[PDB]
Amino acid sequence: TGTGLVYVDAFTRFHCLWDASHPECPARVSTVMEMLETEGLLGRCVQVEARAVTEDELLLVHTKEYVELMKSTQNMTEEELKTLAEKYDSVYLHPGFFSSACLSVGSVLQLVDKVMTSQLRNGFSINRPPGHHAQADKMNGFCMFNNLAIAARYAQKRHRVQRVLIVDWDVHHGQGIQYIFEEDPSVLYFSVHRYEDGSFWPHLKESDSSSVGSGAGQGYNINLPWNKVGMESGDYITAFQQLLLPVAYEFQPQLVLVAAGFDAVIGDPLGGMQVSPECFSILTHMLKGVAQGRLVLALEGGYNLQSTAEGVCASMRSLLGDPCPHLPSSPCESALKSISKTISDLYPFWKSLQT
Ligand SMILES: O=C(CCCCCCC(=O)Nc1ccc(I)cc1)NO
Ligand SMILES: [K+]
Ligand SMILES: [K+]
Ligand SMILES: [Zn+2]
Repeated sequence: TGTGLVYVDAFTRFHCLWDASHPECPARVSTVMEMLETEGLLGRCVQVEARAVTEDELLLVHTKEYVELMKSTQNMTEEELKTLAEKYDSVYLHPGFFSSACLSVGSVLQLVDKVMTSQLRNGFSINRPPGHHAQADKMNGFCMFNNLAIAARYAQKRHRVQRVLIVDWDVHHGQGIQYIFEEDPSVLYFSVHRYEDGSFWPHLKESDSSSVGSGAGQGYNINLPWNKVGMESGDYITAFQQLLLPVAYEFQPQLVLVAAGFDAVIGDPLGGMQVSPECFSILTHMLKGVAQGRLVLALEGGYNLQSTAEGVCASMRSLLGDPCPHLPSSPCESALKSISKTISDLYPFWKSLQT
């Protein structure tokens, strides 16, 4: 039918209590919604209710120990929240975090429901907190629960999906998603990210392309690390055309989930990349060719309010069926070196890569 959109004001109901300038702030999602409206895109979407994730849903990924400690966050004093946050890497807490995080997960599951039952063609959750760093028993990197990792397993259980592709074009490596599915050949994880031999957060050798998955998961984890700043649309277009999409068509997923971060867009104060927002119209378009176009995007990172709004808008135009834009740009030496090396590491597992 149409394109679903989930957003709730509860997504604005948590923020960093000890820094008023923390980049992961409520104005991220309200600026996206403002631009979607002024551009006429919001009204062309099917509005979809959010819902709170269930514990059984959360237990698809997270431990009962971690869920309960999380649920306890809504009744801790500030000091007890600040003290638990410091036990994690790059994470703040707030009395409303757990509630908004449950709705952040559920927003994705609502879209998976409507897309998997052909009620909608695709959808986009304008959610925070983000998720792709959250791990089975740990907060990490502004994330409490791993939205897409839960959605992937949820789709497999509730909708009898065999194979899920997760595409993570946020500028950071989604190491949480990697770890959850590291041994799992039914969930193919692809991440393109700033890396710089480990100097860029999260500073993990596991973010390099030599991490291809383990055991039965070998070949089903694909990292494309950038080792020079300033990458552009041509770097991402090349990556998608000759690496991800060949592997995707060969994998034949039944659902595609996008960790839709926009911190690689030019102007982001964190990602140090130069991607134009319209590039994501082209990347989104390519993904619509797989899995009968059953495609759900969920907001991850992106910290320039205007650049992230424009990146969401370009993605949305493609979800809605608008013509592909003209791009004023046209890969660098560092980017091609990265793509060759990732292809080399994944060569033995994918015929579509073999030339
Ligand atoms: O986008 C993301 C999550 C990004 C996590 C990055 C952690 C390091 C960092 O930049 N921390 C920071 C702390 C305070 C201020 I003020 C500005 C920045 N995942 O995709
Ligand atoms: K990524
Ligand atoms: K995997
Ligand atoms: Zn990010």
